[PDB]
Amino acid sequence: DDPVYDAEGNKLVNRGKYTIVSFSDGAGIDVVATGNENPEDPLSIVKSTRNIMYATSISSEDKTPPQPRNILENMRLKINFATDPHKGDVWSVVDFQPDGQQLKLAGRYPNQVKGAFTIQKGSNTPRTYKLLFCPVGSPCKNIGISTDPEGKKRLVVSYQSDPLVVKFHRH
Repeated sequence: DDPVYDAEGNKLVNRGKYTIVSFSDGAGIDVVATGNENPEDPLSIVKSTRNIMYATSISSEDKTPPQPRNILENMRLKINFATDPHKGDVWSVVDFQPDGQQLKLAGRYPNQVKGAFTIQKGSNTPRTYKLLFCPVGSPCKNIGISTDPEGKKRLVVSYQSDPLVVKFHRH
C-alpha cells in the first residue's frame, strides 16, 4: 500500500511524532471533559475549539522486529499523545452509552472496543488523509465529528460519519 505523507511531502516515520491538523480549518486534537466528566480530569478526545493541538506518536500496532520504517495506508496503528499534559495516554474507542462509539483516553472507561486505527487518503487534495477505526473481527468505521450540547467537537466512530480530513505535521 501507499506510504502516508506528512504535510511537507516526506513519508511518515513509524513511531514518529506528528501533529494531526484538520485540513479545512486548521484545528488540532485536544482533550477536554465532555458530558459529566470532570474538567480537571478530561477524558474526551476532540477537535479543539480553543486553539490546542496536541502532538501524537503514530506507531505500527505490530511490534515484531523488523518493524516497518514508514507508516503505510491501511496499516494497523496505535496512537498516543506525545507531550504533557497527556504524555503517553493512548487513544481508545469506548462504546459510550447512550452516545455511541467515541474517542476517549484509554484505561478509564471499562467499555473499550478492541481494534486499531488506520489511515487512508482523505481527499483529492495531496497529503490529505482520514482516520478509520477497525475493531477486531469487524469492518472498519470512519472517524468524524459530532458537536455535543455544550459545543465540544467530539471525535466519533461510525460507518456513517463524514470523515474528518486531516494533514500530519512533522513535530
